[PDB]
Amino acid sequence: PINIRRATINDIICMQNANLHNLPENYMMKYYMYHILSWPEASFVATTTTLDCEDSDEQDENDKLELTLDGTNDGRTIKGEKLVGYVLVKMNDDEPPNGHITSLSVMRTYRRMGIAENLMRQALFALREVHQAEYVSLHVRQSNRAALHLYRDTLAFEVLSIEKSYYQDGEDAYAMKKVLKLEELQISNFTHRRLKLEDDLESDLLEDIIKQGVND
Amino acid sequence: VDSLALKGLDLYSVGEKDDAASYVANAIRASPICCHVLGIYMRNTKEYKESIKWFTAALNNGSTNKQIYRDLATLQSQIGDFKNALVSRKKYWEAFLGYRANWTSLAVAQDVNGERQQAINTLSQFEKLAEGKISDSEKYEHSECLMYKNDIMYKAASDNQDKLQNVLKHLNDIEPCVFDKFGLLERKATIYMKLGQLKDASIVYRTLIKRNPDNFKYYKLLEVSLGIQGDNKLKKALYGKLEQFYPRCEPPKFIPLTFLQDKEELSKKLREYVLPQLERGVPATFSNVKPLYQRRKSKVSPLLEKIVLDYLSGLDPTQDPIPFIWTNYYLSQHFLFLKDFPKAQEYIDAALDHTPTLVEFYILKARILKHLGLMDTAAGILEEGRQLDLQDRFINCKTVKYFLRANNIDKAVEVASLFTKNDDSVNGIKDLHLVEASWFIVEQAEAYYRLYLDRKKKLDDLASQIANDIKENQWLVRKYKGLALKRFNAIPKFYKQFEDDQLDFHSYCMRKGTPRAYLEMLEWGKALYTKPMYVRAMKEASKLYFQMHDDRLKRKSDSLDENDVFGEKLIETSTPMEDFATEFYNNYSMQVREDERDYILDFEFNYRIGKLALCFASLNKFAKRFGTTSGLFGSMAIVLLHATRPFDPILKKVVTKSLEKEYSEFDWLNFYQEKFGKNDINGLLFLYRYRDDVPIGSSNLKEMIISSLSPLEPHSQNEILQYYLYPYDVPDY
Repeated sequence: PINIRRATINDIICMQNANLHNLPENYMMKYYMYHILSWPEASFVATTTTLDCEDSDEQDENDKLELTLDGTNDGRTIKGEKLVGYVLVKMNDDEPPNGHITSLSVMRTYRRMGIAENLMRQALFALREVHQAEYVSLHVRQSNRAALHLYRDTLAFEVLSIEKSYYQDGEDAYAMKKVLKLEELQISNFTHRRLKLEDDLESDLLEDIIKQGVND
Repeated sequence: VDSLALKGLDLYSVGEKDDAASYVANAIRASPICCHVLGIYMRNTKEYKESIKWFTAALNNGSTNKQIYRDLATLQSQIGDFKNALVSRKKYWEAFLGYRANWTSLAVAQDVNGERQQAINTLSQFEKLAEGKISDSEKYEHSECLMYKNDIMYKAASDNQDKLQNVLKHLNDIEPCVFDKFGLLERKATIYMKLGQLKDASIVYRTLIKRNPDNFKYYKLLEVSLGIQGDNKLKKALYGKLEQFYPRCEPPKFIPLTFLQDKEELSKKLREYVLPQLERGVPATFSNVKPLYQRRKSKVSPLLEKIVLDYLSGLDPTQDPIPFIWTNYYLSQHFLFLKDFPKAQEYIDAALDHTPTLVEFYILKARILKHLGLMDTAAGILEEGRQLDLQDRFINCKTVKYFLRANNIDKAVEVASLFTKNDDSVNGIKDLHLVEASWFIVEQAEAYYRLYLDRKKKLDDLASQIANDIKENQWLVRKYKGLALKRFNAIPKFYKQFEDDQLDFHSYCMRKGTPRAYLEMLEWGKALYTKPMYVRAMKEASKLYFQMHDDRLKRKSDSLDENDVFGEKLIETSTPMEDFATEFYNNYSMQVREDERDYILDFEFNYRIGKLALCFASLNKFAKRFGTTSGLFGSMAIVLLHATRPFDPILKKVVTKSLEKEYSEFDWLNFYQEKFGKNDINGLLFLYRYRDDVPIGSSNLKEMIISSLSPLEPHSQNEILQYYLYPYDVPDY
């Protein structure tokens, strides 16, 4: 399965994996350190288990010799956490406090797992809670359906305007903004979306369960 | 005098680096300003140690400039001299009291030097100074220093109950001013656990789960706090309840899969977990349950096979195309994992037949055909997959490797050079570590290394139109070897840059107020040269470096009587061992943990540079973990013993007297076959690399090695010999 948690410095090298980038700009690494060491509570990652987060190959623990046979060897001897997504987040630091999604990325093979959504909800909540951010703005190109749906529909960003010919190729942009309120961003708000019990944090959970089971 | 120094800094500040150096170099053959200038120059050129000496000198010559202590604290931090950074931090603090940054950085230095109470007092004093309702732009930093203080009190508390209770009261007091709630709650729960207050902990874990119900770790800690970690009935009920709170999340659905024993209940939870993913067409479905196949194979395999075959039997291929193809994709992976390759191919073919536009299917089918030993067909299929996304790095590399396995040299070369068509560059960038990720680069290094061995053999055969062919091949051998070495050498640059990126953060984190994050960066930087990818690149590059050394000596003995874009310079080096050390090995050795240290590598490295007492140390430490009957141990000892007979005289003695206490444990192979047996493949390979040294009978040795590889498929065996024996048979050139 997939795990969702807060990014740390130990994640930033894993973020460079070519499976996470459409076009590779690997000179951004100091910029990544800069995020993680300036806003250390704002960024989140999605992970599965691995031996080397930098290895792009589906590495089969039960077939090593095939790796040696591929030249992955030292010519001398014979026989962790990968990111499947992440959100890199900052406060605007160049004006009410506002946050900025520097980078949102999910492996295509981990599509349809709700990863971009789960990551963004954590990031939005963090921006409000940790930095008291008042809003997040961004632009989306007119043809980028996945992104439009995620921000406008799933995350309920408001569309302020269509920026005409925003892009050099003539494409319009959707200028979007989400006003951040802590009570509205609480992750428990969305636990039953598109489908309602919740933990009250005061009840004795294990006791209540034992008593409920007694009914039947 | 001062003029020569400032001349250089100017020169560097322009870009004339070489002239800068000589100006500075002979300027040395002084003024506070002079020392300052040089300190700056040495920093700019990454001579941090030198920079520290020159900055200290500026001060010792009556420099009035107090910003020098900040320069020192930065440099001293970077090189790990925290004893002296503390002094610098204290000095700088005294001259610039009005900036919280200098208080935090002093506290951090005290904390790192083990002066925890002093660090605490430093932080507490500023805390008191900043009660006067801290402004909104100062609140974040204040929250961070409050939590950082708690960190130090938490560590100091250890397991002491009274001390822990006080850390908790402090934690509770600072909570309204701490905005890192995840951080605070996780700390709160941990303290609660250590106090034996498990019900309190469980409340916090339930709070953490509600804040992020997708984090597996909170669920496992919840179990321990509830004391039901071994209770299947109660765990079942717990996760059933948590599934109603959090129906979109994986941990309540997945964790019961790891412990349920009732066949019907497990089948049901497996169905509920897997089938909605298949119906959505989730490519990762199989990957998501693979850990269950890995840890509960015999139990879960039969259940999921039935579950997913049943599901498939209900799908209309034309009107349920997405479930159909992704269900076939799952079953293909299922039977591939079970090593039933014909069945795996049937299911992948059904998905491909239906929908041929999806790369995933070509990748999986090519792997299945590989396992069926159909190397050309597998490469062909992967190549079709490659046409669907010609810029994908993963499929570009995998396609190269497959054509190489199929011994299709021309196609491997063509596909491998796609992204580097011009000037061995990607889009104007010469230095690949600035544009590609480490995996693409190491894969290229390996591919070129293999392309190099291919040309190397063709040359040997030509030795036994033709002079033109030899000329063509001699040239391809250099090109492919250089490219391999050049690809490997890009890798260390990745990690050197990360280490050096730390420099600005020794002060920037203080100013931003992120001391906790800063300390994590420092631990991170101390481990950069031990990462899997770094270690992989180092060890694989090492065989090129060892062979340039070994083969030069070979050619030397051979001729005892006789009268840039493709890395040509790298492979003509006369100091291959020093090149390996400076580019790869020193930084790794400087950081590696003793329980992670590779003693075979250390032995073979120091053997080639003559340091024969390091060889002994490596041999000894190895035995202490792997035994004195291990084939590898016996091999190293034998080679070391022979060395005590070409190495430094006054140290062959030292080793011998160190080896005096291995006295209990001439044909040295026969001694090997009798005291160590002939089953340790790594022991045999080790002898093979030094067989003309000991000596070791090469024919009998090769036979043993080939016997030990009798298990493997014939084509695979060949590839092993090509990688592990060939390069040591015939010298390059």
